[PDB]
Amino acid sequence: EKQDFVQHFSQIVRVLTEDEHPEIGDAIARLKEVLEYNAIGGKYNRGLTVVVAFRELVEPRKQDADSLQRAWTVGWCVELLQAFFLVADDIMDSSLTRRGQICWYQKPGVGLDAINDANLLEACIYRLLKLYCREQPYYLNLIELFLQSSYQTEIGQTLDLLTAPQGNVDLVRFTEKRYKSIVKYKTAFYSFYLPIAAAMYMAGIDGEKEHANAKKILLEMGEFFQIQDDYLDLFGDPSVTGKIGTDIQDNKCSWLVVQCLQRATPEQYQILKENYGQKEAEKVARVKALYEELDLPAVFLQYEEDSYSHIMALIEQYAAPLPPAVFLGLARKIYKRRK
Amino acid sequence: EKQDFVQHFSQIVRVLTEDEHPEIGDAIARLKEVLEYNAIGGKYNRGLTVVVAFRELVEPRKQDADSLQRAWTVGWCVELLQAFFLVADDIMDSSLTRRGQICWYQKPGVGLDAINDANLLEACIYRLLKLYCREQPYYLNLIELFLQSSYQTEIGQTLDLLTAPQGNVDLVRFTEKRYKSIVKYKTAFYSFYLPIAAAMYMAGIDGEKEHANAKKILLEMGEFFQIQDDYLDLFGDPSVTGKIGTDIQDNKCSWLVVQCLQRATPEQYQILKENYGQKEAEKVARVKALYEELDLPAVFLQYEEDSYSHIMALIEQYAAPLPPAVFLGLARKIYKRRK
Ligand SMILES: O=P(O)(O)C(O)(Cn1ccnc1)P(=O)(O)O
Ligand SMILES: O=P(O)(O)C(O)(Cn1ccnc1)P(=O)(O)O
Ligand SMILES: C=C(C)CCOP(=O)(O)OP(=O)(O)O
Ligand SMILES: C=C(C)CCOP(=O)(O)OP(=O)(O)O
Ligand SMILES: [Mg+2]
Ligand SMILES: [Mg+2]
Ligand SMILES: [Mg+2]
Ligand SMILES: [Mg+2]
Ligand SMILES: [Mg+2]
Ligand SMILES: [Mg+2]
Repeated sequence: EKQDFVQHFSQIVRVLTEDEHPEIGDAIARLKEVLEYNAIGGKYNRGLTVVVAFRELVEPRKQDADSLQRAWTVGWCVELLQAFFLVADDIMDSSLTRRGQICWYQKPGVGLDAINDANLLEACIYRLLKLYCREQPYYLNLIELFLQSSYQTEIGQTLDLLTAPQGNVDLVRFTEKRYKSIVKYKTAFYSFYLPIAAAMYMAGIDGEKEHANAKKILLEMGEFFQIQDDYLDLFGDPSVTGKIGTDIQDNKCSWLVVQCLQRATPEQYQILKENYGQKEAEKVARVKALYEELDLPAVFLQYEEDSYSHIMALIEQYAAPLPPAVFLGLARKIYKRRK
Repeated sequence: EKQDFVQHFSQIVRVLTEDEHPEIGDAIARLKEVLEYNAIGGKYNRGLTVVVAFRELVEPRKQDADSLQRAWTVGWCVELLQAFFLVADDIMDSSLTRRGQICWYQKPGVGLDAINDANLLEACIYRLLKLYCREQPYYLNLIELFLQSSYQTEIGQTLDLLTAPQGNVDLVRFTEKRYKSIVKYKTAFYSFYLPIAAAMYMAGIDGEKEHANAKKILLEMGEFFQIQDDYLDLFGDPSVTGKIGTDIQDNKCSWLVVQCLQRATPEQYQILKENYGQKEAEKVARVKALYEELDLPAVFLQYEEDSYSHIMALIEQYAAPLPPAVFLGLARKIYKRRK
């Protein structure tokens, strides 16, 4: 599956490049370079979800070459939405590596020009949708869906950054209630809801109950995925995950610190206060010792088992009339992941 | 005109704020703050152009309250597109002030979080269009128009930044041919074409000849406007323009350097080579002395007279069947501007 999906990328590149106006040639070469560094190297769960789900929702005799091509292309549109966000995210989080190579903005010669690079990747979504789905009854649905997903994710990031000021203590806002909102908005909508929802619209499924039902399962699945992400920031292998963690030094409202705070003694509270949110490596080292000392890896492994069971109960409840396989495929893909 | 337009801004703010989900309250407060700092303080030529042109194209008996409200709102959508771009632009150009206050990203407490702030402003466009024009026959036209304008402007910025590497000499690419492309894409489409084109679509004017004709006049008018902008970077009053210039130190392909290069002796060429594109204040001072020594202020004042006459000749040719007043209003607004 992955190999077929991933191999469509050069057609994606070729169409967006074929826009040679030989005056903008140099900016089009620059965009090619940006697509290849930034869109390649991840898992492709989002883009493959668009494709798998489409096949599962459309009768095979209606899966002609042109409509499967549209499915691949909308999958790559979710991959570009992702790239757009990660490139910007890496800048704002002072990150070092992404997908096992240095973050694009750290490339000598690139710098904060990557800000325009990220906006350019976002624009490619709508060019792709124009070029392949313009004459489709779902065209506007997809456009409004991508735009709403972008907005939601920018709201969430806004709350991610607010709650994590450089230079200021902020343990008072690290609550479960707060964590849930941030992750709903910054991750769950675009990573889980958007890809399945894209495929539904392409299969002709636009009912509000049907979309709201898919949303019940998929938002929960997004919360879970971000929680895993927060655990891997501190406790994952950067050669495996492809990325160096920064949450503690960026003062972030990570699942870990939330859980630390509800378990911590007043003296433990103080350790976190003196040590969290700062670049000093020995202060980070202390926070991690507090985490390991409170058995948060075990706390997480139990949360991961329970959350998973609740997700499977939501599928039993809300999957119909869609095949459970649609959601089971994704769930089983992200469960117990170390990457 | 301006006062009525500018006074609609709190309804704009109130609708985008009314999205209180009291969980995202803090990100919505943050967005309000971002609208006020970044959308206010300029000339409003773009947003007022949407409004003036709409009134001039729609029979008065059809200018009801709801449709004028839609016109104001689409005008503010062009103002937000502008804000989005300037905030990002100021970061990538290492600028200090904007509209007579420090650039948003230089505000203590803000920093590169302004990258998400800019994306959030862009998203507001599409929320506004959804909220006010969803049930209008021009809705998709406006959406595709805003998205295409964004893409064009990102292509141009891409070429602006490429041609202006930090650390590297690049006088060999500072050609008229190159300058024209960069400014077509980075300025002319969104600042001139987009606002009039928005108003046409809202008046029911979607013919391709009619849009292409408006484009002939308006792109030329955009080139002219960027040329003025480049002159004011070096030769304008920062208390008037509201912004400190950075072109020479950012190594930019400004109208001035292009014109310098076609007039320069080989020894003058060398002065520019040793001095252009660097932060050192005495090197910038030398470049400006080379400019004044070649009479480029006078070269510009003559270009400004000639270009203007050619623009007025294009209006005579291509304005019909639209009123010439539509384009004359804009032209006369930007001509001989010191701000
Ligand atoms: O931890 P984050 O929220 O920043 C992250 O997961 C990215 N992201 C961005 C939006 N939602 C998630 P990453 O760890 O890749 O840096
Ligand atoms: O000179 P620039 O192109 O950067 C500028 O005009 C902004 N801009 C951005 C896109 N087109 C123009 P500003 O002088 O405001 O910094
Ligand atoms: C939302 C989060 C946690 C950001 C990373 O998403 P992935 O972990 O799916 O990253 P890639 O496969 O796209 O590299
Ligand atoms: C395209 C350019 C030259 C950037 C600034 O546009 P304006 O000079 O119209 O700035 P504001 O009135 O929006 O402040
Ligand atoms: Mg982040
Ligand atoms: Mg991050
Ligand atoms: Mg993370
Ligand atoms: Mg610039
Ligand atoms: Mg600039
Ligand atoms: Mg300028």
